[PDB]
Amino acid sequence: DMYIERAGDITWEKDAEVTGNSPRLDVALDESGDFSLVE
Amino acid sequence: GETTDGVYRVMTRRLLGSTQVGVGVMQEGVFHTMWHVTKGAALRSGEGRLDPYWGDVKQDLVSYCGPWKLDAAWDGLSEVQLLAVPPGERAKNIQTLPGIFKTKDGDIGAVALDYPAGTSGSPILDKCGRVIGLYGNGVVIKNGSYVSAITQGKRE
Ligand SMILES: Cc1ccc(S(=O)(=O)CNC(=O)[C@H](Nc2ccc3c(c2)CNC3)c2cc(Cl)cc3[nH]ncc23)cc1
Repeated sequence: DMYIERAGDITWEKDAEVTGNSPRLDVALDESGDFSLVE
Repeated sequence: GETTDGVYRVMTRRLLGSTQVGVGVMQEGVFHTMWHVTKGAALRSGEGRLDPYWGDVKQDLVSYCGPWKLDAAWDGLSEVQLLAVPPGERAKNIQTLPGIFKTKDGDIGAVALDYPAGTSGSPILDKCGRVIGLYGNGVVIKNGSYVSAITQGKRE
C-alpha cells in the first residue's frame, strides 16, 4: 500500500547547479508507453 | 490528509523497509504522477485516501482527486530546472538546457540527467516555477546514459 510524504516547494532556484547536455534523438513511442531509439 | 501544494515522495512499505517508488506534484488539490509509479493504485496521505481520477498508460501519466491541472509548456529555447527528489536524499534543483525527442507525431523536450528509478515523477520547471512536465519516462542512449522526455498532460 502506497503513501505520499511532502518533500518541498516547487520553486525556481537562482544559482542552481547547471549540468546536462541537450541531444536531438529520433524516438518512437509504443502502446505500452515505452520509448525506443529509432535507427 | 495533506493537500498542500508542492513536491511529494511516493513511498511503499510492501518491500524491505520504506522504499521510494516515485515522486509527484500536488497542485490545486490534485496529485499528479507517472503511471508506472503507482500503476493506477490508490494512495494514502496520512489518514486520508487519494483515488485515481484520470490515467493513461501511453502518456504514462495519472492524476488523483481531480482532472490533470498542469498546463505549462517548454518554450523550445530556454533552460529549465529539474526539481529532482531522489530516494533518501533532499529535493534538489538542477538547471539544464533540454534536447529534443523527434517523433512521428511531433517534437517533445528532453532532459539528459541521470537519476535512480525512484526519482520518476519529479517536476520540470520554467523560470516562473510553473510545472512544464514530469521527468521519468525516457530512453538509454548508445553511451549508456539516460535521457527523459519532458512529459506533460492535457488540461481539459
Ligand atoms: C532494464 C531497462 C530497460 C529500459 C530502460 S529505459 O531506458 O527505458 C528507462 N525507462 C524509464 O523511463 C524508467 N521508468 C519506466 C519504467 C516502466 C515504464 C515506464 C517508464 C513507462 N512504461 C512502463 C526509468 C526512469 C528513471 Cl528516472 C530511471 C530509471 N532507471 N531504470 C529505469 C528507469 C531502463 C532499464
